Amino acid sequence: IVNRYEKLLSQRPEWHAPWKLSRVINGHLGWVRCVAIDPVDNEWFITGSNDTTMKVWDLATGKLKTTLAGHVMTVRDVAVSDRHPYLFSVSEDKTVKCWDLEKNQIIRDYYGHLSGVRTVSIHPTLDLIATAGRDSVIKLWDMRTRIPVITLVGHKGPINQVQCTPVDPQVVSSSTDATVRLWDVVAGKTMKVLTHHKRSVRATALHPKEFSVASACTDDIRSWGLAEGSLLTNFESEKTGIINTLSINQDDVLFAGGDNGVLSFYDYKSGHKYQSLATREMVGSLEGERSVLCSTFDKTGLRLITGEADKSIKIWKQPGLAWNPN
RNA sequence: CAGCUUUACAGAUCAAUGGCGGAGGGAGGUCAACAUCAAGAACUGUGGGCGCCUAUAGAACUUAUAACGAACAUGGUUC
Repeated sequence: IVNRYEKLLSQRPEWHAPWKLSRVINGHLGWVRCVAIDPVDNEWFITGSNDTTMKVWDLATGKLKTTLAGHVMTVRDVAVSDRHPYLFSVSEDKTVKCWDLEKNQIIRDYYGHLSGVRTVSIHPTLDLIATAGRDSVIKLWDMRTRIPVITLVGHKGPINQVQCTPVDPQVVSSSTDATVRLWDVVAGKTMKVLTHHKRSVRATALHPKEFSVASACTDDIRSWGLAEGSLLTNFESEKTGIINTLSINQDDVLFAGGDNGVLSFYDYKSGHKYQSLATREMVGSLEGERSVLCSTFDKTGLRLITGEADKSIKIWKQPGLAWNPN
């Protein structure tokens, strides 16, 4: 309609600074298909991989702190907790393990997932984590009693990212069924099922200050306030690659990594793509490989960290692009 | 052999003041329920001074070749 387009044209987005590559830390001998940082501090960030390991990394130096070898198969995801000094990690060996960070050694392997487990999210407020695998089910664990407390049946296929919010919409799943769910853990049921994607929403992330949750199928990055479970915006992601990552920055600077490796940045809520970045790879590696598989920002937000399939981790420092809608 | 404090004693006037006072058990069970027993050598309250000082106090148990055991098993997890 003309009534909306005109309005869109009238409104302007804020000039977010562009992004330039800063650090590249070829250290893993495998994909680096998870990355995470400490809520409390931003000194280190760990990165689980197809190595089977996960390595810890000092941001400032870029130096490899230490390794951790508590899986058999490849690590798919990790989550350092704000409220406790535990690092949860999870691998396609079906193990959702829990590393003490006072001793850097596993403690509570949680057992229950029938098959390769894709993501963890620690609940920001509770002493409870949430994991989901190709199982097609998101189980919540009491961390003390290392048992699945509840489980969330709804989904009809493998479930990827499964973020935890502190409100009522306490889990924000995202499947290959292309539904992204909002659940009520307490009710033992769904509350609202965002079906707006076309394909496997293989990426989703909570906004820090804004109580919303960007989510990405093969192209269209939707983003939504999950209070009602209502759409907020659609991003200009029109011919970008298969969106692997979908991290959001503190300053409303949503990042999206592709299977292409084209690092695409967007103003959040606007839905305005305001940068593209061509990937890079090593002289030995192939041009098809290069692809940002996992990524996240620091708590401040000036450094984006992208794990790419070059067996690398690339950290990114910081005139905006013209609007032009449909 | 003097002095004062307590019991055992008559019969008292019984005020005065104390102390034993709502004055009423003891010994024990291979009997329970609860609490609590590894922490700044580490305890608990009380007010007052304003999470911390200063007086009150209380305190059973376990500990310095460090422990509830002058005793010694088995698991689970990683390496």
